[PDB]
Amino acid sequence: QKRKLQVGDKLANRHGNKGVVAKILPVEDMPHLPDGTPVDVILNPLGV
Amino acid sequence: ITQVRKEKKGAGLEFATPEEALAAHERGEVALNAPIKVAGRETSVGRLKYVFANPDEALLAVAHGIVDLQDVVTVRYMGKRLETSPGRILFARIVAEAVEDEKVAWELIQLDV
Amino acid sequence: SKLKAPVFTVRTQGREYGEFVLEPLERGFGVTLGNPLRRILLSSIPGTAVTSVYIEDVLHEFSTIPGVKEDVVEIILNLKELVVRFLNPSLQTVTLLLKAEGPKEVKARDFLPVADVEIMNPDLHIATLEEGGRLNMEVRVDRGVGYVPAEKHGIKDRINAIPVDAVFSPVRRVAFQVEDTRLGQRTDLDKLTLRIWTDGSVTPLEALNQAVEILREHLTYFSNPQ
Amino acid sequence: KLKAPVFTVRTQGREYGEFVLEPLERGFGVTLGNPLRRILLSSIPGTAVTSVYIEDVLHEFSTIPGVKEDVVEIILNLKELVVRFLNPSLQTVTLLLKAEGPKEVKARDFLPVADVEIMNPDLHIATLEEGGRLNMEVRVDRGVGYVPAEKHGIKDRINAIPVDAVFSPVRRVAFQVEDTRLGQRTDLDKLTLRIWTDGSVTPLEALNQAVEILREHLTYFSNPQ
Amino acid sequence: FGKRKGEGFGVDKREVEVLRRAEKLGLVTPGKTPEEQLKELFLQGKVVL
Ligand SMILES: [Mg+2]
Ligand SMILES: [Mg+2]
Repeated sequence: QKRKLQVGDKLANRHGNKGVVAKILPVEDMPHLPDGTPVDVILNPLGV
Repeated sequence: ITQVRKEKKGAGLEFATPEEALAAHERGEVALNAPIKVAGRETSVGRLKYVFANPDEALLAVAHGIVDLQDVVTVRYMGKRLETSPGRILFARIVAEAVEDEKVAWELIQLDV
Repeated sequence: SKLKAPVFTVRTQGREYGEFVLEPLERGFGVTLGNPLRRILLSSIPGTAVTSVYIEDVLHEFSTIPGVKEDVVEIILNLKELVVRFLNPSLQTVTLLLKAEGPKEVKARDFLPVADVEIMNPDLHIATLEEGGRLNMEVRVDRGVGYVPAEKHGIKDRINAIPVDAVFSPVRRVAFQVEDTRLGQRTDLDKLTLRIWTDGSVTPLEALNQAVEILREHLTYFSNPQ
Repeated sequence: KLKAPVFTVRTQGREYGEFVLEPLERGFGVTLGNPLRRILLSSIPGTAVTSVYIEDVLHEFSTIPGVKEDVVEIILNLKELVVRFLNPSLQTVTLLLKAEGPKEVKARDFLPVADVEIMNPDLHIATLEEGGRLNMEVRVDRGVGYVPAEKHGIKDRINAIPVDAVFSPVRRVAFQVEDTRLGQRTDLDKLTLRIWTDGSVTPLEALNQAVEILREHLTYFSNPQ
Repeated sequence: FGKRKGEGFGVDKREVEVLRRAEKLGLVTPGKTPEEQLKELFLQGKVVL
């Protein structure tokens, strides 16, 4: 099976910040740069 | 939204009339939320410049960008002339509408913190 | 595969509040429609407001009048609550004269009637006069949109006239909500509820119709390239 | 008050365009730009690969003799294929590719089809080694949004492989608001829309379709109940 | 940002508002041009979003 990222899948970086995907947004809903580039992942600053 | 902004551009500076303080703010001498004294009372430009008749007017000014939620202004609410920020007034409306009782919600919150 | 046209349901009580629901909508179109309408509703609906006040024997806004409980600021605050509707489309600016003697509780109805000028809230309280107090006012009402602070327009008809913040917008508050809804096997659909508060000069339905028409007119501007 | 704003169009080929709408009242830079950007990024119809059949291949988890890339990588390359339908009534086309090694098969190696144009002929598809052959039947459909293969599940043949379809021809949308002035008022907005597309649909066409979608949605606030 | 200048685009109205709040938070130096203040935010790893 070819598994795509879905809600409930666990993501983590190398610094111990881990979490499950709780929401998958369409591209037009994501925060974007003034040049129009949307971000890919939104992390809560309260985890730092 | 409930914390109020504090400025230091013209803090501690004294004027003689409320119009003089507003004129200094136009030239950039004093900031909007800088603590100042008009005659003998500690106030700020925002409290004098922006006197809103109701929370709706204060939040309409926020929607139009005249003031931020954290700027201290004058708002007439509950029949009282409050020297508060629109965000603190906005928090009061959140409680008032959630409990569907404006007078009880007023007694439930601490507005000035 | 295109979605069926949504149903526009209205829940309007009185002349100052109304709820409007549009469903079902494609994913993200509740936000796509709600935000532009809210920005137009709060800044573009034509309305009237008090932009200048003249009171006899008053020099500055931060003073008081001997013979009335309310100081100048409180009356100015009460005047910003005044809702007036012009009955003549060509009419642009009127002045309302108020001459009351104490002991009286001055209301909005005490203003002198002007042709093609209607006071929507004649029960609005203006000032409370004690015996011996004379109150003379000449308030200037303009036509405009949105919110204009007194300093950013500075309109004075005569000397000693006090500019007042102009609440031109008849809409008092806009709150729109987007909820997840479904139609059969489709689950990412949007349900948009628009709640509009108005001062009563226009209906919340009329405010929505004007806001939609304004957005429609701006969409026609993307024509005739260069 | 303000008259009709002047609409200026600047296009760089078929893939980039700038659209300037000035002067505008305060706040209509965002009021117009964002709804169009959301519609441009989400609801603009286009074409995408929905299914691929390769001879002697049963599923996408296999390799082809004489072919460097596995079927997963070939499908990934096919997801970047940009196909322009010159006929508005064309809804489905099948592109045939028959290649023999040694060659670097590109998007230009598909057989020509009437009213069908490949916008990126230099797109690399597979690397053929000597003795390797690639006989593919790539189906291109017309649609909107992002439809994963698990949803549509289109298979024209028994061993056809459904492909996740990204139909949106719009790659990126940005809009810019400048401080323009007219007369004695200086709080006016200058709105500039920047649209990047894949070339099958031009930025001007995408903008017109986005405006029509918003205009149609505005008619839904009629017939109150 | 230099690519933006060549394309014929200045500073966004929205960026100006964020820069105005940024100096009230002490994140940018008052009195500098919007380009310089945007660079100051960038050196802190922050952009107008
Ligand atoms: Mg004032
Ligand atoms: Mg594509």
